[PDB]
Amino acid sequence: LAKDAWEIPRESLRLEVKLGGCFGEVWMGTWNGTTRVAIKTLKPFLQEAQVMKKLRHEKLVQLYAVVSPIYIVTEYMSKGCLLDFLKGEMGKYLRLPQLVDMAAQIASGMAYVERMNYVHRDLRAANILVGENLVCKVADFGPIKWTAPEAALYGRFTIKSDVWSFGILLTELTTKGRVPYPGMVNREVLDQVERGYRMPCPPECPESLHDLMCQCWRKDPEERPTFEYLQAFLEDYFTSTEPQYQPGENL
Ligand SMILES: */C=C\C(=O)Nc1ccc2ncnc(Nc3ccccc3)c2c1
Repeated sequence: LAKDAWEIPRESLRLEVKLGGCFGEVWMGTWNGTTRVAIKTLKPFLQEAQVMKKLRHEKLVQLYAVVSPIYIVTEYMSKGCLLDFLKGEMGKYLRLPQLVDMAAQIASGMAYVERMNYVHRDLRAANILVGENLVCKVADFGPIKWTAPEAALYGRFTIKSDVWSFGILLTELTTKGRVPYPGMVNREVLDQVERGYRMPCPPECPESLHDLMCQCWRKDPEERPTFEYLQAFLEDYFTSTEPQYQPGENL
């Protein structure tokens, strides 16, 4: 087999609560008595896994250990997935300031991914974890509504198709987690997007933010901005772009 230094014995990990699981499971845990961990199990050819292993940033959930059945052990994110957090109870309270911040953190995790010349491929709220203090981190590196046309169609996945998903995740954030392209089914979305349709400005969301969404959704992957542009524009949002923002009923 020839394991690397990420490998531990199955006996080192103590599984406790179940937390969520179609293709496997997700548990809270304790690692050799001292350390709280999450544990992602798989249903019974890796690396692939060389991606979780080589990436290390503050806004990406940190791998701790892997096993061989196959287990993936990681830092524990206490608030679960962003999709659930947003449509749960602490969703009627989120306003644009908190939401753009959560958006700024994911852009930064993804800016790292970009400097490293990697691609995520399934960026969306279901794959962002939330911890204490509204910290967000990108997870689950390894459906078409989040996917850029050129990649749903021609397998052409790139950092720039990730940008596109980012823009879809922006509609998730600003709708408190609604499925995008509401009332449309996968085929209508593919057919309508190919023809130039784009989700309109979400209720109460500023135009300049919807405009960021539209940049993210350009037909030519190249004219989509970087995650580094995204990260910077989002962090500075309330001084440089909406200095006169005021809270409304929902945002
Ligand atoms: C959006 C669904 C989902 O994934 N929910 C979820 C709830 C609570 C969790 N706690 C801890 N970890 C995870 N997920 C996870 C995914 C990959 C690696 C580590 C943890 C979740 C997920």
